[PDB]
Amino acid sequence: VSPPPPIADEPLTVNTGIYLIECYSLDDKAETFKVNAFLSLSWKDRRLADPVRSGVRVKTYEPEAIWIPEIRFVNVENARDADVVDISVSPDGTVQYLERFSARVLSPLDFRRYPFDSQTLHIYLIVRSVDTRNIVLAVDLEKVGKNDDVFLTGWDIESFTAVVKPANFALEDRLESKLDYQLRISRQYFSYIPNIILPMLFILFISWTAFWSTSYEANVTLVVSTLIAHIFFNILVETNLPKTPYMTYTGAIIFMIYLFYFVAVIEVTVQHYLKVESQPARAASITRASRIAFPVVFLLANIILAFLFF
Amino acid sequence: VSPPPPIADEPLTVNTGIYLIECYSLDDKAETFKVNAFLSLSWKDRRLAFDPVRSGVRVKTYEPEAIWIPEIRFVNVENARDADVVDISVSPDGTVQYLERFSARVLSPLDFRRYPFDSQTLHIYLIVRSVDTRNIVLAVDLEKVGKNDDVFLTGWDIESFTAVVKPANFALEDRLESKLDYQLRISRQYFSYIPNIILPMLFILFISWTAFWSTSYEANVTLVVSTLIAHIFFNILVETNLPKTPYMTYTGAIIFMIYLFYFVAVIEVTVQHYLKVESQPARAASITRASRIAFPVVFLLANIILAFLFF
Amino acid sequence: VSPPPPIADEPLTVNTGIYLIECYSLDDKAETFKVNAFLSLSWKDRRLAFDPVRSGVRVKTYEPEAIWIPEIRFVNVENARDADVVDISVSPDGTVQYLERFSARVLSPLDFRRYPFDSQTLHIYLIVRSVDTRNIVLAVDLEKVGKNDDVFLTGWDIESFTAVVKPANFALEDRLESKLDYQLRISRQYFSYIPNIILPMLFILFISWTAFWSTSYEANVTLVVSTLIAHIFFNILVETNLPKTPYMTYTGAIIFMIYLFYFVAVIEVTVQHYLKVESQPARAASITRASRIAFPVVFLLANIILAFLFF
Amino acid sequence: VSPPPPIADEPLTVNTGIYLIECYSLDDKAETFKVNAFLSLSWKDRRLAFDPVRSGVRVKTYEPEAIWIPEIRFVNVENARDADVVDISVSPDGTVQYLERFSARVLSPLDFRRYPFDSQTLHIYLIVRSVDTRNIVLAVDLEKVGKNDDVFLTGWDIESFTAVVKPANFALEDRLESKLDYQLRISRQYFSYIPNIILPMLFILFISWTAFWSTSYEANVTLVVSTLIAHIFFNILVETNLPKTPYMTYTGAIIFMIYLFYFVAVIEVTVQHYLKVESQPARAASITRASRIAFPVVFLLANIILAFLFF
Amino acid sequence: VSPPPPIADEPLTVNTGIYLIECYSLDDKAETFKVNAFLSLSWKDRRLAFDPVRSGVRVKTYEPEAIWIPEIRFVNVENARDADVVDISVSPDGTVQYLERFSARVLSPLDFRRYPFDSQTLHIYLIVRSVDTRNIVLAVDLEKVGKNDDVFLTGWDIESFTAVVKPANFALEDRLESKLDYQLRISRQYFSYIPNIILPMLFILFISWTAFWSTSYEANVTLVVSTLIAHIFFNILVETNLPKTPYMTYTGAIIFMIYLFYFVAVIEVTVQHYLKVESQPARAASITRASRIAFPVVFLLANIILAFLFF
Ligand SMILES: [Cl-]
Ligand SMILES: [Cl-]
Ligand SMILES: [Cl-]
Ligand SMILES: [Cl-]
Ligand SMILES: [Cl-]
Ligand SMILES: [Cs+]
Ligand SMILES: [Cs+]
Ligand SMILES: [Cs+]
Ligand SMILES: [Cs+]
Ligand SMILES: [Cs+]
Ligand SMILES: [Cs+]
Ligand SMILES: [Cs+]
Ligand SMILES: [Cs+]
Ligand SMILES: [Cs+]
Ligand SMILES: [Cs+]
Ligand SMILES: [Cs+]
Ligand SMILES: [Cs+]
Ligand SMILES: [Cs+]
Ligand SMILES: [Cs+]
Ligand SMILES: [Cs+]
Ligand SMILES: [Cs+]
Ligand SMILES: [Cs+]
Ligand SMILES: [Cs+]
Ligand SMILES: [Cs+]
Ligand SMILES: [Cs+]
Ligand SMILES: [Cs+]
Ligand SMILES: [Cs+]
Ligand SMILES: [Cs+]
Ligand SMILES: [Cs+]
Ligand SMILES: [Cs+]
Ligand SMILES: [Cs+]
Ligand SMILES: [Cs+]
Repeated sequence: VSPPPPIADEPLTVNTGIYLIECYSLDDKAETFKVNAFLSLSWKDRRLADPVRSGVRVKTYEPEAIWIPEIRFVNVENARDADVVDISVSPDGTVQYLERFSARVLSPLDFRRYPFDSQTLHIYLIVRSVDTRNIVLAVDLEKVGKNDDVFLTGWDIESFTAVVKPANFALEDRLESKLDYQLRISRQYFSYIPNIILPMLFILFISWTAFWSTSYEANVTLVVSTLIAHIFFNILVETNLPKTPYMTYTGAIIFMIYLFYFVAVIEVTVQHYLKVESQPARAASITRASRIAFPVVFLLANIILAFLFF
Repeated sequence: VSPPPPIADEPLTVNTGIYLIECYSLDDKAETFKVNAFLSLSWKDRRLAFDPVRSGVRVKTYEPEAIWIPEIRFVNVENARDADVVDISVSPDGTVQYLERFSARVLSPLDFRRYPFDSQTLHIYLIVRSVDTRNIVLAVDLEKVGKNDDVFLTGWDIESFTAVVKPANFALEDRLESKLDYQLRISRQYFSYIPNIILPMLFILFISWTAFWSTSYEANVTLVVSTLIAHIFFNILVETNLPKTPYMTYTGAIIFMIYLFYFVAVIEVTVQHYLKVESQPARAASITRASRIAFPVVFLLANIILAFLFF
Repeated sequence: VSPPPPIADEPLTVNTGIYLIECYSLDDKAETFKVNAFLSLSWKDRRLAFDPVRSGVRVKTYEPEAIWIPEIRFVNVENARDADVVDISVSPDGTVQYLERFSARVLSPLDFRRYPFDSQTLHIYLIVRSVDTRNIVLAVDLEKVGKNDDVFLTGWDIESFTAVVKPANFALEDRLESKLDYQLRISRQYFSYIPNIILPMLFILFISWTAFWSTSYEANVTLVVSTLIAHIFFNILVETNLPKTPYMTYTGAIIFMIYLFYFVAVIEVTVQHYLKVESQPARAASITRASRIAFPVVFLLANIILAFLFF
Repeated sequence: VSPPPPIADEPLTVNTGIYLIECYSLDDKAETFKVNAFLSLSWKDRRLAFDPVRSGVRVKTYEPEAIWIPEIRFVNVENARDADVVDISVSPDGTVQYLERFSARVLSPLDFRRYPFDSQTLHIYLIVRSVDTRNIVLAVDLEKVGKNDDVFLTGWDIESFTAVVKPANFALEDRLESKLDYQLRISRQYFSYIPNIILPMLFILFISWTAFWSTSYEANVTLVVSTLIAHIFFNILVETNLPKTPYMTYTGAIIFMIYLFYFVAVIEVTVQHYLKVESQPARAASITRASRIAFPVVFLLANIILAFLFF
Repeated sequence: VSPPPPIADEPLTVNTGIYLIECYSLDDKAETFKVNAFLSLSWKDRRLAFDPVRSGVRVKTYEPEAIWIPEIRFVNVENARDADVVDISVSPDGTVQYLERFSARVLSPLDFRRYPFDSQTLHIYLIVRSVDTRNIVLAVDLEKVGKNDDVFLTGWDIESFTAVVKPANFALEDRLESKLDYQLRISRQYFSYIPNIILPMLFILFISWTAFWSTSYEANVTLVVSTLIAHIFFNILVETNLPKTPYMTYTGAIIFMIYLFYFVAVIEVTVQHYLKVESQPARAASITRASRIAFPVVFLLANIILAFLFF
């Protein structure tokens, strides 16, 4: 088989569509997601073109019987697992191809606002031109969509749209036609509140009870113990995320909280030192100031951080 | 090969059945389960009809390639099913009986609201897309729906395996699609959660309450802080066995509430020490004595409220 | 190809054998094990009879596609076996001798009641479904059932590999099925559990009992709470190596019971401090002295009771 | 099919090119990375030559099976590459232009000496074996070597993708082999190691040094021992992200050295308490005051020495 | 195709060779390693002989399907090898030279007795099953046994790759089997275990011994209990990198013994406090002073005894 010949000099237009059946396994660390979808293709092959004499409105072909464009995905781990569903030819020779495929897609994620982040996942469709003729891709919006039951655990699916204009470019001395299918998602931040955020705030506030205690030994226990629990939360959080060349919102708060523990240790030390030196009136002034300063600076620093990130 | 032609304008009815051989790997975090089953298909193909007398046979056995077979797929699968055709049998009137053994990884959402005292309805959705030649509709042959008695899903009790007899017929890309819903009802075996997570978590909490019979601030700080850290370990342990949910689970609610009890116990321990240092131990004693009753009482009532909201 | 025809009315007997080459990956949590073995099959197909004089050869070698081969499957597998045909030898009378080497991941439930001092009977179920033309039945050729001497299952001792000679013949989806049960008896190597989990867990418990020779409440709180936390770590460690069971395991029972000992030790430490503060140390001393004997004695008797209930 | 015959006695030159589409999964522990790329091949096959005029075609397309194609392999791969032929074009003189898209898991050793401030040269080795008919040699077509601008390797910066133009020709199993070295230069994005591991580890160390402004032995023991345990947690965390090396890494050196600082701080805390108990606090005060300067000073100088030895 | 016929009554000798290209993924817990290698085979097939002067061709290249090839398998593999035929060459006398490149996951038991100062002999067992026509025997062509210089197994030193030249010929299921043993000798790179596990574990133990220069019971309890917990973390860390063994490993022995030292140190700290409370500090002082010498001395001698028993 060979490509359909051009009537004039026009490129062959392959109309495309992707209909999402299943979305699963959005892996934050790997920056991948798995997809199960319908891929629809349409092009004119005049060699395949009478409905009156044939009495048949449509002809069904097997993939091997006809010429089919070599369509690939750019951002996949391995080539897609595809099963042809149907091939239908209209009297004028317009071919309608439908396959169901599954693929693991590589799509970078922006963790800057984590866990209050949104992402635009991409599925890039591509075709390489043949020596005989140039192949160009188009979007049939009537064949772009997603099943209502499509659920991505821990995310809300906003939209699935295609950028209608392909990116046509040369690659290894041939033309290449690339389409961008976009899946907009937003993270379900709910669970982060009772599981990570609030527990982390509770332990921090517990360290601040040391500002109402003169017992150095109890203070050391309060600040050091809670710091260790903060380290456990820091480790827990970093296990759910990849290493980023930037600060994430959570990372910033987690990092800042270390400074609060560090300054609380200095305060607890200074307080004890003065007490030992028979200067408790002064220690009392530092401790009383700390009772206001620590929560106030904590609130303002968080307002500043939320402002820089959102 | 082409589909059986319609005598009038009727849709072709494909009778289906699923017989479960194996159920394994119910992954809570992934919301998947693996299945090994028999898939049975039956439809009328008049072009295959024969006379028993003339042929000298009452049944005809074909190879899948020799005859037309409907393109049946599963909606909620990761990848297409691994299937091996077992038998194809044709009766004199052209009634085809197809049997395949398949294995598949199924995506089926789980409701964790009552975890670990939860029940689930797992779904296996069978689907067929119509052809230009004709419309294909699915039906359930109840005589061919079932499960082996030895089918066990580790950590779960299997209640029933039934099919919703009426298919969901709908248009998808200007073609009729016919969808059947096979339902596997399961209930979680909550037993092990009691000695492994629930009771240990209650023991450490009750141990933090011994601080209400102690005037030693340093010992109290050690009791409340140490047990809080152990509670954090249980919280982490629990969340590793579960996916992130946009709602509160029953266990999650109790785990979260217990933090409030630790937080208030720290305030009490602090207030008690502060008053002692201020030479007002009589007040401190009143707060501590009240706490001995208040903490277990509020804990019990809060748990009755939570169990009520969840069950 | 179609099945061999019956001389009279008898079912077709397919003689089977499994020879284990490798055993690996016994996964306790998954209740699976991987197997690499020879599967031997033998049946008479008179349509393959030949004259050694005419054909030159005394035994014919065939390709699987060239002749009729029974559709033999495993019941308790995750996916269909990975099989490679080693030989298909046909003798003059038409007796087929089929040999394949296969690898498969087998689902076989495990009884954890006596863990880590448990023994198991793993099963490999061979099955054949009957056809319309004729009924197929399985048999065991004991001469072709065995295992390589080098077969080792990491962390287990292999006792025996035998087959239940009588197949289980039954109806399934309006056809006959013939099922054979191959049994691999194994016993767990409990050795490593002693220095890694059991003894460390006993040492920390005995360390908490040193609080019965101390009047220091703050040190006692540190002794009992610290060791309890270490016990939680061991509890977590143990539960990671096991699936969730609707019953108590031997280890689980001991681990759970040890929490009660920590809980009562905290009460004792609290009661002792309370009396000391109330200026009644003579009483506190009587409780502490009694605890020095009571704790180890009750621990020993409770363990004798548990070992008795479990073994 | 057989190799193109030599006009004289020359070896057959196969021109190669690799164009990277995707780079992912650089696994430090495994010392592997996954690659998705275009592999281009070019050679002259006189037997396929044609006249453009009498043919009416300027180029001729063939299926891989129709013509002779060199058996090109990768040396440093886990399994053979997953390849799909994209195009095979033949020009009038019989110059074949082959293009495939492949994916492979590549084994490439990493030097962790300067971790996490390290750079690496990943290798993709292309190989061809000679035939008895003729010697097959590889060449680099620089015009066909490159990478997509969107190529991102999570946690790394990609510097360059170049090929060593001169192949390494050598004998292997009595046939000559022609090997090309494609090099991907990368540098680690060390950013995240600063707020996640480096700074937290420094904070806990500095917190242990507050024991030099405390006379309370019990508080000092708590400060030094608690922070040491947190340092152990960071040590464990770091070693989980790395393979076992027969050398010291930069991070490993700092982590190891910090243990010595904790060990000496414990000795100081012990010596201080011992003297205090012996009624010699003046002395203990001299040791403690010296320690306040000595510990940070020795820490700074030791780090300058280490950075010097490693960079 | 059928096997080459015997000139007299001789078995067919298949000469073998394995050339290692890649060694990776030595998994201690699984007792497996992955291999990528060349497998070379050579046998005489007279039915393929040709005249060198008449033919003009010195060697004839065949496709695997065109000629008879012996069914060579690996005994100790998880699944069948992934193999790609590289070349098939026939010399005038009919000597066949076969070459394939394969990849396989090999099961090979490991002896952990001296871990992490252990050495291993990994095995790759090559096997052939005889045919009815004739017996097939394996031989080693030492000229075709080897390994690439760049072959690196992360965390190990590769010593040698040799083959036991004499095959193990035996009957299995009424046919002869010919087995060859290819041995890869490796020694563990113990370096990293010193700064990561050994030294940190010794530091915490020595820190527990500072309690012998302290009269503070509460500080002593904190020193001994805290370091014991850190020792538990190292015990857990070590056991995660190892499978469960029915014997003691060298590291396991030291780790286990260190628990006894912690246990006795707790007894000493308890006895010391008890005597102090009983107003007998002169005695407590004698026990504490003795402990300062006894603990390090008994530790050193016990380690000399253990090293002696293990090495
Ligand atoms: Cl693709
Ligand atoms: Cl499917
Ligand atoms: Cl099977
Ligand atoms: Cl390759
Ligand atoms: Cl093999
Ligand atoms: Cs085609
Ligand atoms: Cs594929
Ligand atoms: Cs496919
Ligand atoms: Cs829809
Ligand atoms: Cs068909
Ligand atoms: Cs499949
Ligand atoms: Cs299949
Ligand atoms: Cs039924
Ligand atoms: Cs049943
Ligand atoms: Cs239609
Ligand atoms: Cs303490
Ligand atoms: Cs067959
Ligand atoms: Cs299979
Ligand atoms: Cs196979
Ligand atoms: Cs036997
Ligand atoms: Cs045997
Ligand atoms: Cs070819
Ligand atoms: Cs491949
Ligand atoms: Cs392929
Ligand atoms: Cs380039
Ligand atoms: Cs580019
Ligand atoms: Cs040669
Ligand atoms: Cs062959
Ligand atoms: Cs294979
Ligand atoms: Cs292969
Ligand atoms: Cs030789
Ligand atoms: Cs070599």
